[PDB]
Amino acid sequence: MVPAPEAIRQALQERLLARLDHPDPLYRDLLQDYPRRGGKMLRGLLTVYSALAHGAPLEAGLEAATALELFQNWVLVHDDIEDGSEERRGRPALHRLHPMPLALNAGDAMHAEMWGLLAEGLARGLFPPEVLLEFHEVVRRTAYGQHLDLLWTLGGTFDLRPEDYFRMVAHKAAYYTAVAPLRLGALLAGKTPPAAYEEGGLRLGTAFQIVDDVLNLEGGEAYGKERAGDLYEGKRTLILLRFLEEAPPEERARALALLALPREAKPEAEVGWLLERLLASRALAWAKAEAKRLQAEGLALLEAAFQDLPGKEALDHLRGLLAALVER
Amino acid sequence: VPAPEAIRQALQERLLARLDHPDPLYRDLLQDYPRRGGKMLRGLLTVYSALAHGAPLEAGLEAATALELFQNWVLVHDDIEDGSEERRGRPALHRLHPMPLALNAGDAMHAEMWGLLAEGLARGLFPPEVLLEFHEVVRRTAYGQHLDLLWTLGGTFDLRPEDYFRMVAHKAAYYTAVAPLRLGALLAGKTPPAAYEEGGLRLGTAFQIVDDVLNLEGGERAGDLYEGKRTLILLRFLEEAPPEERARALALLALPREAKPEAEVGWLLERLLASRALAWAKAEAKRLQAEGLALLEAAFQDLPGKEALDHLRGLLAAL
Repeated sequence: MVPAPEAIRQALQERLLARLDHPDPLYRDLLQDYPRRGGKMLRGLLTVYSALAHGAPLEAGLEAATALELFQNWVLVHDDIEDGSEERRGRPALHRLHPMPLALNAGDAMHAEMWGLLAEGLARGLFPPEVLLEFHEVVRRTAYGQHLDLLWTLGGTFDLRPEDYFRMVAHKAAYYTAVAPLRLGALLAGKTPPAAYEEGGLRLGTAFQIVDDVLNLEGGEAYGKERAGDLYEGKRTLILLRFLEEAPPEERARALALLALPREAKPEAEVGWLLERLLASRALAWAKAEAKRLQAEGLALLEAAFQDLPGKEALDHLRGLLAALVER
Repeated sequence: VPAPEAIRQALQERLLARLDHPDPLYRDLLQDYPRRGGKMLRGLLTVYSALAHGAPLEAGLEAATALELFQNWVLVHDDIEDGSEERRGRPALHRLHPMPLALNAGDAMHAEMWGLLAEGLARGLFPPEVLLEFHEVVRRTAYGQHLDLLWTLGGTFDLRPEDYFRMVAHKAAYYTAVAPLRLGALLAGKTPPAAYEEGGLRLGTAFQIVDDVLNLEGGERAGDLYEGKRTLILLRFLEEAPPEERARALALLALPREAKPEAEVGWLLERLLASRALAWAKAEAKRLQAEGLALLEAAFQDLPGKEALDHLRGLLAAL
């Protein structure tokens, strides 16, 4: 049968760490630090079951998933430096445990290892050339999305149009999170992915991001950056956009004035005030409902295409994990 | 065989095209360092190496473009990492732009290097072995940079020659002198001999030592001193200097560039330019250069592209 999710998670973790092993203890420490913080590895699991559902070999699925999880990890090391995040999954960010230059460089080394794994998997016949082209698209789109995200925070004014936000998140997070796993599965099987994988996947991946943003404001276990990190960092989120659209004039102005200040200049009392307002706002409830609406739209767009997947047991798992993008 | 000028032109055009983008601001950010120009010596070495080995010119040009893309994103990140204020007369990318945007630009540039390689492989222009070599290029360079940053950022100066050699072999010698040779063979579907790494690392290292010797002798006066660069000369000096003189040098080196007297630096410069360490360093560079060339002779004499080999030998002799 198909492996259970925990067995896949354990395998991906072992493989990820093995790709980042190094004889220099400090260097190995740097490379493996973020992977060692653990996590559900949802993107990796989606990739493995997507591969199996399309009829591609388990080994090919595991290696492609290992590459995507390596991507997730180096992207977070650099994002934490770029975003000014202090924490990552319960521990200080890498550039707060070590000199920032060493963390920046470690991220580059990890990125190189992702491509090394891809070149090796291709040489062995597990990856068609198209898989490497897909990973190029993954890094290219993600980097451009991060560029748009950073530029928004640093601008003289703030574009609040939903369309601008959705374009950014589609590149920054939605594509690699939900579209790539689907496309990779088809590519590994020598199948041209249907256009619906990107259309439906972007909806699912955007819903995923909205949920991450909700979780960042709430007081649950901090799986990502520090709680309220989006407020300290001036990150655009759908919750913030909806709040600004509905808030009393005084509150809207106060939130926008806070947004214009760099992290260190944001008054602590004002960050606390905004966090309280957002958690109690109709905007938060609206964002949660919006994530579910987008999830539904994505499922609608993928249902017909999923009829063509031969690995039915794997497909059951894939549908379950796609649901987990929003329900967790 | 194309003239160096024609090759430099082609690489520059290909480099900018690989970094063009529909978003003008993003395009400008990615193309910035490339548009600052340069001799593109590593790219030239790669193209002539490809031709010397009998590889198709197009394969040599694309691989060299990838190596020059590597050089550019590495400089972007290096500048952030070491705090360099300027690059070729203008503010560094992370000075001109917010550092986060420059950091990300470097990642995007690195992504395009692999995109170029992946597309070349898909078209049948590159064998997978070429991508494995680029993986080695980034892997070694990053580890070398890790060592150099570790020492520099934390004020460590008591390093042995062995430490210097290990760091420079990884940080610079490999991608500068070894990769162009191995890539040439790989692009032609040939197995690179072990001499390419052994001889290439010696040449690439000799290259660095001579440059450091130049900054001290010829010509600001001795810029590597105000920066406290861990050169073989400075490390050898410290390895042998008497307690009092060693203490004085380290005291000066402990101070940031912006806070060290011209007189105190001039003092160190005087002792270095006339030290046995400087003489030893020069001899080491000459030894390594001669050994490196000798190791490569047999393989070179058997290469099919004689005209290209002429150019290759010439570039390696200069450096």
